[PDB]
Amino acid sequence: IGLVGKKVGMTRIFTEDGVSIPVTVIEVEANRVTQVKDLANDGYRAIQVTTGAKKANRVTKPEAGHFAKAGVEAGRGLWEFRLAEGEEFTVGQSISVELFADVKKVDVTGTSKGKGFAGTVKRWNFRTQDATHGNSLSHRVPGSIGQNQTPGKVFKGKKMAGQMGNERVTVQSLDVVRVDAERNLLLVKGAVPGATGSDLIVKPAVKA
Amino acid sequence: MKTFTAKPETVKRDWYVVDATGKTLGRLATELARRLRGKHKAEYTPHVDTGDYIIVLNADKVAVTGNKRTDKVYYHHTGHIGGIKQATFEEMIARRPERVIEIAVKGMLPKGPLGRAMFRKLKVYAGNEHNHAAQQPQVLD
Amino acid sequence: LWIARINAAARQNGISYSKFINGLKKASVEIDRKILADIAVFDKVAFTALVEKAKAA
Amino acid sequence: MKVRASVKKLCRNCKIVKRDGVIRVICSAEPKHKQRQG
Amino acid sequence: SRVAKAPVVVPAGVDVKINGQVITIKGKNGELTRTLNDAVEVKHADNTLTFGPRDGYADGWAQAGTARALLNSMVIGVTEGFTKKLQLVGVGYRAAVKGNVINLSLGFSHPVDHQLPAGITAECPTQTEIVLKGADKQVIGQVAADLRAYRRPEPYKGKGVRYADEVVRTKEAK
RNA sequence: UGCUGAAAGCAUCUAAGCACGAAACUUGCCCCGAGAUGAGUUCUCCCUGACUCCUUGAGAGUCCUGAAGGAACGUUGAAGA
RNA sequence: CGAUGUCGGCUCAUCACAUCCUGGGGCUGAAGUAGGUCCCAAGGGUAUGGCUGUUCGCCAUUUAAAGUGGUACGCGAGCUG
RNA sequence: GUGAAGAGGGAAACAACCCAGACCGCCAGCUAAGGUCCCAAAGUCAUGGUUAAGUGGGAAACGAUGUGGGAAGGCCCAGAC
Ligand SMILES: [Mg+2]
Ligand SMILES: [Mg+2]
Ligand SMILES: [Mg+2]
Ligand SMILES: [Mg+2]
Ligand SMILES: [Mg+2]
Ligand SMILES: [Mg+2]
Ligand SMILES: [Mg+2]
Ligand SMILES: [Mg+2]
Ligand SMILES: [Mg+2]
Ligand SMILES: [Mg+2]
Ligand SMILES: [Mg+2]
Ligand SMILES: [Mg+2]
Ligand SMILES: [Mg+2]
Ligand SMILES: [Mg+2]
Ligand SMILES: [Mg+2]
Ligand SMILES: [Mg+2]
Ligand SMILES: [Mg+2]
Ligand SMILES: [Mg+2]
Ligand SMILES: [Mg+2]
Ligand SMILES: [Mg+2]
Ligand SMILES: [Mg+2]
Ligand SMILES: [Mg+2]
Ligand SMILES: [Mg+2]
Ligand SMILES: [Mg+2]
Ligand SMILES: [Mg+2]
Ligand SMILES: [Mg+2]
Ligand SMILES: [Mg+2]
Ligand SMILES: [Mg+2]
Ligand SMILES: [Mg+2]
Ligand SMILES: [Mg+2]
Ligand SMILES: [Mg+2]
Ligand SMILES: [Mg+2]
Ligand SMILES: [Mg+2]
Ligand SMILES: [Mg+2]
Ligand SMILES: [Mg+2]
Ligand SMILES: [Mg+2]
Ligand SMILES: [Mg+2]
Ligand SMILES: [Mg+2]
Ligand SMILES: [Mg+2]
Ligand SMILES: [Mg+2]
Ligand SMILES: [Mg+2]
Ligand SMILES: [Mg+2]
Ligand SMILES: [Mg+2]
Ligand SMILES: [Mg+2]
Ligand SMILES: [Mg+2]
Ligand SMILES: [Mg+2]
Ligand SMILES: [Mg+2]
Ligand SMILES: [Mg+2]
Ligand SMILES: [Mg+2]
Ligand SMILES: [Mg+2]
Ligand SMILES: [Mg+2]
Ligand SMILES: [Mg+2]
Ligand SMILES: [Mg+2]
Ligand SMILES: [Mg+2]
Ligand SMILES: [Mg+2]
Ligand SMILES: [Mg+2]
Ligand SMILES: [Mg+2]
Ligand SMILES: [Mg+2]
Ligand SMILES: [Mg+2]
Ligand SMILES: [Mg+2]
Ligand SMILES: [Mg+2]
Ligand SMILES: [Mg+2]
Ligand SMILES: [Mg+2]
Ligand SMILES: [Mg+2]
Ligand SMILES: [Mg+2]
Ligand SMILES: [Mg+2]
Ligand SMILES: [Mg+2]
Ligand SMILES: [Mg+2]
Ligand SMILES: [Mg+2]
Ligand SMILES: [Mg+2]
Ligand SMILES: [Mg+2]
Ligand SMILES: [Mg+2]
Ligand SMILES: [Mg+2]
Ligand SMILES: [Mg+2]
Ligand SMILES: [Mg+2]
Ligand SMILES: [Mg+2]
Ligand SMILES: [Mg+2]
Ligand SMILES: [Mg+2]
Ligand SMILES: [Mg+2]
Ligand SMILES: [Mg+2]
Ligand SMILES: [Mg+2]
Ligand SMILES: [Mg+2]
Ligand SMILES: [Mg+2]
Ligand SMILES: [Mg+2]
Ligand SMILES: [Mg+2]
Ligand SMILES: [Mg+2]
Ligand SMILES: [Mg+2]
Ligand SMILES: [Mg+2]
Ligand SMILES: [Mg+2]
Repeated sequence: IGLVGKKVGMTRIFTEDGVSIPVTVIEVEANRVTQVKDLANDGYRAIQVTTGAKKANRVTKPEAGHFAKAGVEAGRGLWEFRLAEGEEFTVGQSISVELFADVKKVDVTGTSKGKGFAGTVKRWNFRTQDATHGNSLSHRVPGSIGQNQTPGKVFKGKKMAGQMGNERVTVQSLDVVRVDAERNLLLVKGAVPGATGSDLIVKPAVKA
Repeated sequence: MKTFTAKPETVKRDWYVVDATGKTLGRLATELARRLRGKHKAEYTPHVDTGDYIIVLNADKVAVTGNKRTDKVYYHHTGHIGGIKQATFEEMIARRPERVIEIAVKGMLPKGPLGRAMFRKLKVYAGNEHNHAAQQPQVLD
Repeated sequence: LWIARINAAARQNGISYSKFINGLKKASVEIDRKILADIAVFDKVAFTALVEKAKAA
Repeated sequence: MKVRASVKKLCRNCKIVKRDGVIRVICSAEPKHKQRQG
Repeated sequence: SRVAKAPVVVPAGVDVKINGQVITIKGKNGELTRTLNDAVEVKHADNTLTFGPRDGYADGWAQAGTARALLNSMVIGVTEGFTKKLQLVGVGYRAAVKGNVINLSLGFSHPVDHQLPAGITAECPTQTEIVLKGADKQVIGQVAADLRAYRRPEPYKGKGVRYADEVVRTKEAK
């Protein structure tokens, strides 16, 4: 199905033979089920979960009630997962990191680090024009953006400067190294999106 | 001496049902567009939507002559750099069977605010059930 | 506009515009589109009699 | 096969067939004589 | 025209039924069903079957003469049951049956386990020969054609899966 | 490329019918996505006092209440012109 | 002609298919390897250098390939000159 | 001949092509070219055929048991193709 978890930086695990494997430490606290959606009401089968612990004055009544229907404590934020026919869950149930004890590889979704207004060189890997040899005010500029009379227009999806990052991106099939049940961790190989403290949706690899 | 024009507020609009099972697409679509526009009515005014609400059910079973089941293509552009999509009459019914009647009628309606207003009148359905039992929509042929 | 109205009101009584007008011309009826269209909207019970009058021819 | 615009019966065993709108020439003896179109 | 004007004989123990245009022929080997074309019209006349072209339709004789020749094969199928004799030519080429799955080894890196749709009885007298039996000419001919298509005759040594009656043209090296 | 099979006693991949068949096509993978005006769905939350005027409207008010929530302001950020 | 900046390079591209590679097929004077030609196929990919203002071309060394074209012989209110 | 110096209707849009020459007004009727299932005024008109290719709705040499008409010419009861 999937679990929500805060990113907690990066480390490495040294395997006894020698290999140091760079790991992302994802803390995965008790993901508790706030709602179960089904074909009768909603037209599709899913579960809504929560995690963390939001202070009571910061949570609003419309959500405070929403948690009181389940009976769970008010976690910081809500996420939904689609069920794969066979599995079935109940409201108020706490899903733990022990689901990933069986799996080998995981898709990790997160929000990428925001680079702000990025130019074409940074954003699209556009090539810098000649740094000298006569060049006039046009070193890192994008160059041409179209043809002439014929279109007489720039085409849609033309790679230009603009907002880079702060976008939801998914890194697929990362190898799970260790699944610590006691501290509630999930060590995956490689790097996943977003900064330390960002929320990650970790789930089993679709590309088996 | 100022000839009659239909005043929207006074327009008494009627509800109808059409079973499109085994009907010819275009010959259905025409008779639909004639009604939706309100041509059949004797108080027809071209600038007012005098036509009737129609419920076309069993849209997926609509018939087409010759080899148009495979050969008829529904092109459209995505508004993108080179994004011309196409779909044959089979492929269209496989995915979106409502679109077939929709597109055929929309081509035969006028083009503009009122033409779009008189398309809203049309209610297409893939299945045989319709949830507009509340209007007592009478049977049409 | 009138012709459309007449063609509409005629087909309610089971005759097309083309045949109706020939029917009226062959019965030497001199009434114009402007009025046939006025009658079509207002007095249908009257209008019907013109369609019968046309049906004779 | 050949896709020429003027297919014809080259040998005796060659045979003309219309498959899916296209005129073809199928042969038992020489597969060289196999040819379509036209 | 000429095929259509030649009644099909129906031997005893062959239950024929005409559900409008949908024909059902049952016998000893197997029950067979055929949804026939609308342009054809078919009837029982005495012992034999009769196939007539419908009035109004353009191509009647062509459609009827087909129905005739189908039901002719359909009656022979349920009575006798058709067979096809395939043989595997070339060294290291093996054919072995286990249930309803033919295990072909045709010089590949993986043994090819061909499935048998419908009532098709597959046998092997020798290890390099497949004799398969059944009711439908259609399914038999297809299965045979698949079993062939895994390794067609190489026109040099004649290597591959072949029909028994099939002649193969080989040529010399140049 | 085939199977059965006429028209055309045969023959033939097809005219009924029936299978395979490619980085193309439609999905599958990732992202945006109800301004999708056809503006969808589920869950939760909150407001359950009166008088006046009328050319009786989905009408203009007088008074008492101001909720859920939001914005504003501040401290700010791996968010950001 | 009361001005539509003309070659080549850079940047940025985009479409066509008459396909250079990669994918699927027929014939072959197709043993295999490797081809030859033809058919379908436009998803993606498709050198770096020496000389010359060059486009092209020749040459050296690579590459699975180093495609042919359209786009004001694409692109100077984007650069060069 | 038309435009130039001529509006109006038709040919999708289209000075010169087809129809036709605007003195002014009318919420009258008959016709031209061209049309009559819907966009859009009028035939889902009548009868008898053709077309299966979406031909109609771009094109040649040449290719072909496509398919309709005809007018002829090779054989039968000694029973040919
Ligand atoms: Mg930032
Ligand atoms: Mg920068
Ligand atoms: Mg980078
Ligand atoms: Mg550079
Ligand atoms: Mg540079
Ligand atoms: Mg300078
Ligand atoms: Mg400058
Ligand atoms: Mg300068
Ligand atoms: Mg500078
Ligand atoms: Mg500048
Ligand atoms: Mg400047
Ligand atoms: Mg992997
Ligand atoms: Mg084909
Ligand atoms: Mg074609
Ligand atoms: Mg045969
Ligand atoms: Mg055969
Ligand atoms: Mg398939
Ligand atoms: Mg690949
Ligand atoms: Mg979203
Ligand atoms: Mg609504
Ligand atoms: Mg809602
Ligand atoms: Mg709801
Ligand atoms: Mg109250
Ligand atoms: Mg009020
Ligand atoms: Mg007050
Ligand atoms: Mg207030
Ligand atoms: Mg207050
Ligand atoms: Mg508040
Ligand atoms: Mg908010
Ligand atoms: Mg502010
Ligand atoms: Mg602030
Ligand atoms: Mg600050
Ligand atoms: Mg700041
Ligand atoms: Mg000038
Ligand atoms: Mg000027
Ligand atoms: Mg210049
Ligand atoms: Mg030059
Ligand atoms: Mg260069
Ligand atoms: Mg580039
Ligand atoms: Mg090609
Ligand atoms: Mg060529
Ligand atoms: Mg080619
Ligand atoms: Mg090639
Ligand atoms: Mg490869
Ligand atoms: Mg391969
Ligand atoms: Mg091949
Ligand atoms: Mg082609
Ligand atoms: Mg390409
Ligand atoms: Mg394309
Ligand atoms: Mg492309
Ligand atoms: Mg694809
Ligand atoms: Mg790419
Ligand atoms: Mg040097
Ligand atoms: Mg150089
Ligand atoms: Mg070289
Ligand atoms: Mg190489
Ligand atoms: Mg080129
Ligand atoms: Mg050009
Ligand atoms: Mg040029
Ligand atoms: Mg060019
Ligand atoms: Mg240029
Ligand atoms: Mg260029
Ligand atoms: Mg420019
Ligand atoms: Mg230039
Ligand atoms: Mg400049
Ligand atoms: Mg100079
Ligand atoms: Mg200089
Ligand atoms: Mg002059
Ligand atoms: Mg004129
Ligand atoms: Mg004109
Ligand atoms: Mg024209
Ligand atoms: Mg027109
Ligand atoms: Mg027009
Ligand atoms: Mg016009
Ligand atoms: Mg011209
Ligand atoms: Mg004329
Ligand atoms: Mg005159
Ligand atoms: Mg005059
Ligand atoms: Mg006058
Ligand atoms: Mg007239
Ligand atoms: Mg007259
Ligand atoms: Mg006409
Ligand atoms: Mg218009
Ligand atoms: Mg018009
Ligand atoms: Mg009309
Ligand atoms: Mg008719
Ligand atoms: Mg055409
Ligand atoms: Mg010819
Ligand atoms: Mg004769």
